[PDB]
Amino acid sequence: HRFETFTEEPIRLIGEEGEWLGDFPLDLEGEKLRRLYRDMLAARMLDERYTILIRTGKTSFIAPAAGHEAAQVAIAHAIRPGFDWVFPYYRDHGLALALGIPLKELLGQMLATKADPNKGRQMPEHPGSKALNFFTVASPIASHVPPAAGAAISMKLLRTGQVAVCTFGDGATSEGDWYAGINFAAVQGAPAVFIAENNFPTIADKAHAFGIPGYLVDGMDVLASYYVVKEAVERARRGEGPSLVELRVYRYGPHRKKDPIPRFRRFLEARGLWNEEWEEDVREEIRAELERGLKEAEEAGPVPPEWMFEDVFAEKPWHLLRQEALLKEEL
Amino acid sequence: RFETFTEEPIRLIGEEGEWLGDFPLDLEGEKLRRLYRDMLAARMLDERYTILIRTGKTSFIAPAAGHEAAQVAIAHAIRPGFDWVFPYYRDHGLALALGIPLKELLGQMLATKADPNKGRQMPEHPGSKALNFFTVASPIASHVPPAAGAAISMKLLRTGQVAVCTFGDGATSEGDWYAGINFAAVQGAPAVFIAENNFPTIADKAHAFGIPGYLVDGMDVLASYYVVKEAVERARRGEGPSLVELRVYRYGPHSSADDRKKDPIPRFRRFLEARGLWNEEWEEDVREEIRAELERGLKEAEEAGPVPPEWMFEDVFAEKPWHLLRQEALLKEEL
Amino acid sequence: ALMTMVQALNRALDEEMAKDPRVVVLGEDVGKRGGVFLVTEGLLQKYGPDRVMDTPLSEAAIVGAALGMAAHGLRPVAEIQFADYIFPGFDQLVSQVAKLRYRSGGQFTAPLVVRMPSGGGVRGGHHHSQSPEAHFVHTAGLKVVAVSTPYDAKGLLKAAIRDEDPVVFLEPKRLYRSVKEEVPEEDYTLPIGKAALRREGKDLTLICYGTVMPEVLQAAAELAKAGVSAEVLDLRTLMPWDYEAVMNSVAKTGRVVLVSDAPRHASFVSEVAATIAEDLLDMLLAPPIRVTGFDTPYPYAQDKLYLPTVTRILNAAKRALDY
Amino acid sequence: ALMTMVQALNRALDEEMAKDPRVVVLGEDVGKRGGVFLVTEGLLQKYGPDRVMDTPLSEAAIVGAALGMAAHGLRPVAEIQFADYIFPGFDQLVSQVAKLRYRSGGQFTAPLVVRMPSGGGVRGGHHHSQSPEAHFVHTAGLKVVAVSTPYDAKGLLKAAIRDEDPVVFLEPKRLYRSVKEEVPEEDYTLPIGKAALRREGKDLTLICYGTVMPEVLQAAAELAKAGVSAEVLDLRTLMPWDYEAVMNSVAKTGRVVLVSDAPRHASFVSEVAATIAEDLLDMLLAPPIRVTGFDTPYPYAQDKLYLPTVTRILNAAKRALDY
Repeated sequence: HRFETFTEEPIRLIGEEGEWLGDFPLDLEGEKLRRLYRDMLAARMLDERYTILIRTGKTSFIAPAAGHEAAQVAIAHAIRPGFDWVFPYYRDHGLALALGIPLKELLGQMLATKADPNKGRQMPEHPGSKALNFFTVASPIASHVPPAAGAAISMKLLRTGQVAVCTFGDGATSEGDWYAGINFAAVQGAPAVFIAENNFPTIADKAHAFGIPGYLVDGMDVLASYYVVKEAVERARRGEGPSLVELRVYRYGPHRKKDPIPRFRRFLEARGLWNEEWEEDVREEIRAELERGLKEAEEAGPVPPEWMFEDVFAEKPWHLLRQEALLKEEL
Repeated sequence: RFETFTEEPIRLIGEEGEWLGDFPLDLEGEKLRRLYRDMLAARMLDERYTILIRTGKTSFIAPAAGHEAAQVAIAHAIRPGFDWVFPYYRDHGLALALGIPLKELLGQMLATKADPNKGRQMPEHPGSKALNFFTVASPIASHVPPAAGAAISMKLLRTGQVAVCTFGDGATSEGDWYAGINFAAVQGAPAVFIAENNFPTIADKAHAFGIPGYLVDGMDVLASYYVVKEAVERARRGEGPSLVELRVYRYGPHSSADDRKKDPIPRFRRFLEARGLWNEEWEEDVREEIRAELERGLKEAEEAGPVPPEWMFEDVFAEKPWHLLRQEALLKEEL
Repeated sequence: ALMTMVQALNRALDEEMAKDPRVVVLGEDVGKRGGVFLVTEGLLQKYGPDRVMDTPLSEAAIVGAALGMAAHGLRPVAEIQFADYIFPGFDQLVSQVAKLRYRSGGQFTAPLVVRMPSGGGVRGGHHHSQSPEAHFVHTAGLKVVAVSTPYDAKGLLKAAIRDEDPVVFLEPKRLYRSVKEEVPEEDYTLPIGKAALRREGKDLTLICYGTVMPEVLQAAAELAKAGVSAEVLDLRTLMPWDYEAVMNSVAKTGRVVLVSDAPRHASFVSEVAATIAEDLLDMLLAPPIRVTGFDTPYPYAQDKLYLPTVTRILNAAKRALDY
Repeated sequence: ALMTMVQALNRALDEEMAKDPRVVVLGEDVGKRGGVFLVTEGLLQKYGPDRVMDTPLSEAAIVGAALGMAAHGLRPVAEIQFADYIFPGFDQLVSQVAKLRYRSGGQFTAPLVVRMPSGGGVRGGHHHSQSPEAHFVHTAGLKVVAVSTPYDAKGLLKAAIRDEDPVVFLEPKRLYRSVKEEVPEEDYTLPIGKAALRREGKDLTLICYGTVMPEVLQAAAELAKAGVSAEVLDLRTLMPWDYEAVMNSVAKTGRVVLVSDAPRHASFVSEVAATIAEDLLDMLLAPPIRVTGFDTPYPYAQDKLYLPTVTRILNAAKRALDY
């Protein structure tokens, strides 16, 4: 099976009433389907939690991702977390959660506490995890695209069988580095999948510039997003090169009938996979997970001032040693 | 209108010098002969550069033999002195056909005072204010964004001008190439981006901008002229940019330091001959005229004299600040 | 009347655009939004999309297109959302903009302005707090200006727009609305290349500009309580910088501390310091001391400490005074 | 064996590649071409395309991919055809490479080398002569090395390849084959961060590196004839630079002249000079004098006047000695 490339209308698999539109049989067991829904709720609730954190001064910056749940959760499940690599952008905290990154680490980073494995080095919405191959977010718009290409090339040469997925907003597709990076991966037939979380010439059409397949998908459809990205991942994994997948979404918050959660709920419901009771049990479990995560993150403690001189290099050279000694005089 | 994104490059001159276009040929015999004349001149300029390199009168050349059809076609598809050109280091043939004096081209190659760019850069970096020939910059694609900007200016000021931007195949790998063209497309700017591709096609990349892309036989001066011309007219009427790929075969090496049956010239010669627009005697004369033009241009370039050492401190800014005045004074104590 | 830096900057743009049709503004969200900091607010509504244009999110495209516009016929004022984002457009800035007049023997010029918010003091982390001025100063062909007051903001931005040489205009974001100062509504400009004497003194010279002004001025105030009169010299223009102003002050006081939030190594203040030592060794009563950002990327958590504190500046002043 | 810098570099690469499968070479025309300067000649033939790979002509793709490769498991040695062309890949260099270890709390690293030919004196005009080292030294997180002899070229490149920190390796192209020197075939490395004494002296200190070494050593030779004993210190590593070697030398002679072909303003030598004035004012008998490239784009016609001349260096030395 192969989805149609460069379609005029975005690829959909879920009807507005829970019907399956695929031209291939659904092969996700009931448990995995419910798992997708579960993660989407968690991502949504995490996002709403951020709104409170920012409102109550707990954090200085948030990048609302409500509306990206289908796209972000789909990507997390289309790859092997811990094996494949992810080169995310600042709006991917939902993807990070679905990937398995501890809430303690995501929140530790949002609050810049010692719970942040990135040591509060950057502003909020810059998570990163070595454990889950989640390349630490960089502020620039598309600076992480060439690196993703490089990682993929490394996977090809070293025959690891891994894949590197790279996400970005549509604004990023205007940057030269976006083009240069994907072009290199295309030329090398590198196992990289470039995904646009487009808050909607399409972006998929740009794939023509690289001679790689381009896909326009309904980013509010978790199954359409899952299957198209998964196919791209498999293509990459078998050595057939990169793909550009455009997942069209709609951001509710700042930079109703489309909400991906209700749309997928109906799909589960139509198959005896959902009911109000389960819904509440899950939400309750999630809010408990969130409170526990925030607690651990907060009581982790502020990051030490000296840490400002750590990790510039493997070891602190003479000038940094002198600068750290200088700062101390003031502490 | 020519077909966009074609499988085979667009061609108008047959193997036996016959016309292949759907429409009838509408260029007068005089214009056709002019195209050939300019091609010969461009070719002979290139061969003179080889000699300049051999005797070390210049330190660097970027062979353009094989680009004559593309470069001359471009020069004639636009309005020299009105439209703008954003060239790259291999466009000396385009420069010549556009009308830039040999004195100035050779002056820049030899770095004498005859160079309006004052010997500031290494060879193959011509530039002419009078003919809107944006001074060449070494980087492969750095002139693409500027080209888009000038086109945007042409649009805002309703000048009715067009900006053509030329570059090689390697430039299409650069982020700035993409970024610049994308901005021009988004703005619907009157700019034509042309690849002189020494052969996904480059034309296909046009889909990424939502602009028309053309694959053309760059060794066919008529196909190159007509397609580029169409792109230019489209831009001039405010319909936005286009990407034109002129596939060529460069004869010489990528570049040189002081240490076939595809040649566009014979191909067009055959076309003119079949129409009574070419004869052996006319070519002997043309070549003699050109040789005379070359030696005269070179002579004037050399007699202009070396650029003064102090010129090194001029033009960094409109006026020299204290630190440059200081540095200049310092150097003078060494002269 | 009294107005913030944002208002003064906005006034300067409005005034220059009303005076010259060629002046145009371009950048990410400079139109409808009026800029992320509101510097261009209301300009679109007043002058139209042909004078104030939103562009794709490409700094190479912005800077490069601005260069093309300036070479052809416009007087573009391009905005880079953050100083940290100038990098994707760095080749355009240094290979095209800075070298145009020089490489063309003067045939082509670049009357354009690239403005950008910079410096820390607001918790910008890695790409919301940088001060990259050294990269520009090191590049021949670019004038560089860093303002610190609403009065200067308007006077110098207007001056930049009239200047034919390319000007990189840095606006410390922490100062955008940190103070409402008197700014004449009448047309006036300030000279590019000239420092401003913020406070006269005879015991110590404090060389500074932009982002760090708040801490330097308060430092001078603390020194005053102890009877030490510090002379505060806001350079304003970093290229070409006020050689005379600097040397006059230093010769007088005999002691100097240079302050900035840009990383220490190969920074602009390092240039001034090396120049003071090379030219006025005989007038120095103490070593030229530099208080700058540390040689590390801009930290989010320790943002408060990276930016020179009043205390850090005083420890350096004390060191220079006791020498 | 006696070899040129090119051979010494080529040997370093061959050796490290034979030793570690993770070491890969990538850049424009590094494969079958062997490189525009032949530094990578024969490597493709010996190691194959998945070890020596030609890349698209994009500096951002080269640097960025290298970073991605280094972060994932390879030890890439990337080549930027000319130092002048690093700019299109500047954001990748300073935003991704330089800050990766720092912004990730040490979770991710960048064991990569970025090689690039640099310096003037080769009639390279604006884009075949630049010495951009300052841009790198000013960027926290990047180590910077600039070699001047075949022996150092091999020792330091091997060192760079083994260093886990990102290293920007500048190779003055005018010195690629300027001389044949003894280079041990055996495996040996050199310490990054350590200067090298080219000549011992006590009347004057000559601080320099890279491109200008020929004229400096020559200037020193002429000072000797005149009874002046100058000490020549080749920094070799610009970041982190040999602080002690510099201060010990200057403390002894009391007079120093710094030489480089990089533009003066905010240059690396300006950093060293400002640091000398700040830390050893008491040991200075004369002002720190800097002999640098002029603050202009690199001129073609005046190529040999832009690059410091022995005369220029001698004139500076004279002022230091006569002070």
